[PDB]
Amino acid sequence: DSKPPYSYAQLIVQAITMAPDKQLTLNGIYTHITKNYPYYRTADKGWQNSIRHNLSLNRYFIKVPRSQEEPGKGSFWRIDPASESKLIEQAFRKRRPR
Amino acid sequence: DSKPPYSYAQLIVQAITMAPDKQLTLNGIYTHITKNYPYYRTADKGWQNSIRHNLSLNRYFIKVPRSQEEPGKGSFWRIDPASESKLIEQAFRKR
DNA sequence: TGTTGTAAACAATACA
DNA sequence: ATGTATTGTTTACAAC
Ligand SMILES: [Mg+2]
Ligand SMILES: [Mg+2]
Repeated sequence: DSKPPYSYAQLIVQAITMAPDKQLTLNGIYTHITKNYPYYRTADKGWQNSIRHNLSLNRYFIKVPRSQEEPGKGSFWRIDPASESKLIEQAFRKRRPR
Repeated sequence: DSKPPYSYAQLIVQAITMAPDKQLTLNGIYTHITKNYPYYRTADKGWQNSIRHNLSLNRYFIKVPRSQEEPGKGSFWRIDPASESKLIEQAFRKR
């Protein structure tokens, strides 16, 4: 299993919208990607740093506080509705080999 | 009065190097910092979590198992031998 | 030029 | 109160 032809943001977007209510925890994001693209092993922290970096930089990823009744670590991440259609449209557009 | 121009790793190097056996317990590290740099008050625990985090993170600081000089307050912390000299020279390099 | 990949510095927060 | 792991923000620079 090799490195998929997608950017980290595209992968985040793939994972986020593939979730029941379209929102995930950082953890959830790592799980989705590692499950559907084994290349990214949960033991390599490299790409994970990359995921976090993309969540913060890219302005279209919004953080959602955990309900007070379910106090876990880290919040929920979801696509900004404003650009959801844009991001989702190209989330699966494979890119030319890097 | 004002936040010193040093990282937490630097303050720690400062504090340990300053102790006699050249080693300190977290508590000792805290007290050294707020005594020399009043800005850090034992009231704001923000920087204190930082100190504990920096101790665990940095492969620069080694944890020494404590015997019984205190059956109620953690281990001792001293600087990595191979890098001690480098750190000492950098401990006060304002950044 | 504008975008994406990596690495890392540096904290905040959760929690064992 | 001690100590460690995760989660998040932000820079700097390389690769595309
Ligand atoms: Mg964001
Ligand atoms: Mg350590």
